Amino acid sequence: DISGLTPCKDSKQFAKREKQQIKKLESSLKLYAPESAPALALNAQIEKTKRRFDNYGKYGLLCGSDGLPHLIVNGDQRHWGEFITPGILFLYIAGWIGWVGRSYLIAISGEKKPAMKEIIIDVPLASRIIFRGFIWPVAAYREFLNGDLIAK
Amino acid sequence: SGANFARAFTV
Amino acid sequence: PDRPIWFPGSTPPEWLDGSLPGDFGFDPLGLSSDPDSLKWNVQAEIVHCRWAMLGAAGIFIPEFLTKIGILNTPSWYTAGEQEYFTDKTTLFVVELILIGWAEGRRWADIIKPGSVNTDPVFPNNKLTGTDVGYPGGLWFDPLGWGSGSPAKLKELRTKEIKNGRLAMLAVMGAWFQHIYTGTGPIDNLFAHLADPGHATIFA
Amino acid sequence: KGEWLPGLASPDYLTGSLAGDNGFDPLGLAEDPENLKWFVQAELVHGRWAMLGVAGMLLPEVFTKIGIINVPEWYDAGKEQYFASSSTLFVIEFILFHYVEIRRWQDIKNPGSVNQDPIFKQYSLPKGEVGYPGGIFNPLNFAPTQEAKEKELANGRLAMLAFLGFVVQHNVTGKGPFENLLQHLSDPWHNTIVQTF
Amino acid sequence: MRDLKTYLSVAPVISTLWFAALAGLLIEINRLFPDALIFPFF
Ligand code: CLA
Ligand SMILES: CC(/C=C/C=C(C)/C=C/[C@@]12O[C@]1(C)C[C@@H](O)CC2(C)C)=C\C=C\C=C(C)\C=C\C=C(C)\C=C\[C@@]12O[C@]1(C)C[C@@H](O)CC2(C)C
Ligand SMILES: CC(=C/C=C\C=C(C)\C=C\C=C(C)\C=C\[C@@]12O[C@]1(C)C[C@@H](O)CC2(C)C)/C=C/C=C(C)/C=C/[C@@]12O[C@]1(C)C[C@@H](O)CC2(C)C
Repeated sequence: DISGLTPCKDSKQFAKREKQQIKKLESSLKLYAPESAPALALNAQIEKTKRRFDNYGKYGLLCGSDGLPHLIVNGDQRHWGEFITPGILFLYIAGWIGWVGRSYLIAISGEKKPAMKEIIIDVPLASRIIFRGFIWPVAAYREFLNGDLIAK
Repeated sequence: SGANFARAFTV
Repeated sequence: PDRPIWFPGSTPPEWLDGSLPGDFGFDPLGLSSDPDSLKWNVQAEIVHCRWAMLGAAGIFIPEFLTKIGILNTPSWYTAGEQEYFTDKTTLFVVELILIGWAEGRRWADIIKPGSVNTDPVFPNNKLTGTDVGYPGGLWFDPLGWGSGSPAKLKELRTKEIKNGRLAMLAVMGAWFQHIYTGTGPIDNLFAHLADPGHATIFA
Repeated sequence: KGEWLPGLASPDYLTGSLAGDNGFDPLGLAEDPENLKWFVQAELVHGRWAMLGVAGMLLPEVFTKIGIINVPEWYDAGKEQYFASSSTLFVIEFILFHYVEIRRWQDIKNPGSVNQDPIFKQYSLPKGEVGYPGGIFNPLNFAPTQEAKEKELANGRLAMLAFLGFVVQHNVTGKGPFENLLQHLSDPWHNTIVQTF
Repeated sequence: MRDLKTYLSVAPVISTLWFAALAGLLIEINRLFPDALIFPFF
């Protein structure tokens, strides 16, 4: 489809790899008794492998010539969830962390010896500050417009 | 020996 | 000052003066050295006393009645499993909301002692109690026995606290007896009373 | 005025002068006065839109259920065919909304500056507060008392909640809102959120 | 009790509790959702 790739629900190397893995597991399964705990563990492993392959096929990925899925970070609308959808999420969480830390530092800048508050964290003020990062984009944008983000 | 191995996979 | 203590001949800790109801100077681990810790522990103990007391009553009355032929209520351990008119999650959610409102009111009273004594809907009602953990008022003190002399109040609070402690111990004992042995508590009591020699935990 | 949570102290910057003030700001967004003014205008316009939106997506469904008119649901309105293509309507809306919103933004930035009519110079708007233009926008000339402002704000907040509930409860269950209410009224204990999905 | 809380507020102990809780959350998420290479919710 894109860059000479094959849809993952149509390629044959995917099925061949699945068969190889299943046979490799079943070779070890035969050794033990069918009712024994290792048999149950190996059956669970086989079920997990089958579910993973089915999910990968149903999710609309694209295997390559050799048989493995390929990620597309290009920006096509059919792969929103491949890179772009997770990435934004990360930024959100990441921003949270940063924002919170910055706030805490300012919250201890007033006192005469902030080093004691840096090496021994206090829990009440930190817990007050932690949940303010849930709306970090709005506060950050307002501070940028006001001009309090950058020192002078 | 089977029970010892199963102790890890109880859940 | 010279009240009886848990360990006769020993010295009670300095932060247990003896004014609190149901005090015996029992705190070897020093878990209530700070004042706010003392207040929170007092409130938690009172609430635990009340809840465990209700639980002990509601466990040991129907089971003893079912030992007789008067009732047919099932065992307390299997009550959750038996079917009802709705799935358990809906009942849990409704109970969560209804108890959450009251718990929020009580927590607001704990943080600010005199701020939730007025009925928000109809402001003619009020709660006359003037102590944290003792709401007073017509809703919770209809007979008026709560108000009285400080000595009688202290005595009544001591009785309530001791009954609550005994109830907690009884509830935990019933739970452990059911899991360890696997039979109703009254059955264990009768088996022990029939043969006090061999019918013990050792068995 | 009132308190949104008994036993909690209100923030200092919220002094109860603003309409509909209950001291609800746990996350402390409105610390700077400029942010407070911007968010006040936002809470006005955002919500003045939502009330109309909620009424428009609810009342036709009730009227259709009781049977006077046959109208598609609020979801399927976009899939229906109209007299003109959606693109031209979108362009017309974009241009008109650009004009009106730039006028409003200029008014907010510099109060009492865009009252004069650009075409007919004689007409103008009487001076007033930002966010409540009055004048020609008030043909019946109702009294702009504080009680009316508080009523409007409360209705707007309820509209916010109604719209969010509508959208999410359609997302989880494809059935419409009024039909969802009727299904719940059929048997409350077996048709709540917990019982079904 | 004051100094016990103060010691439990020190940097290494708070850090190890926080990291243990985060690792537990990640482990439980990975157990509930076995494996995933893309975000299929949307
Ligand atoms: C507390 C928050 C915090 C914040 C907001 C920043 C911010 C920044 N860092 Mg700094 N940094 C931090 C902590 C922080 N740092 C720590 C702890 C270290 C030592 C490991 C560094 C070492 C460092 C380096 C070596 C560099 C930066 C650079 C940068 C800048 C670019 C972003 C980036 O590259 O990140 C880089 C981030 C890291 C390598 C790791 C940060 C992750 C930490 C552990 C998270 C903060 C957690 C903290 C303990 C929370 C406590 C609060 C709580 C008590 C409430 C940006 C201004 C880069 C630069 O200079 O850009 C101009 C760069 O070269 N930082
Ligand atoms: C405007 C709006 C909806 C508008 C809808 C419109 C126009 C709909 C129009 C249509 O339907 C029609 C008519 C017909 C259909 O054919 C087409 C469409 C297009 C579908 C919703 C806003 C919805 C807005 C919502 C839900 C906002 C919620 C905000 C909350 C809860 C904030 C809370 C806090 O900020 C405080 C207050 C203080 C802080 O300290 C703490 C936190 C918690 C951060
Ligand atoms: C609240 C409580 C406590 C129990 C039990 C509570 C117990 C055992 C608490 C023990 C505490 C101890 C020993 C503390 C000791 C010390 O802290 C001191 C005091 C001082 C320090 O210096 C030293 C140390 C040692 C640290 C129990 C509540 C039980 C309830 C509501 C039961 C309800 C139900 O039964 C019903 C009605 C009907 C059933 O169908 C369902 C269930 C749900 C089963």
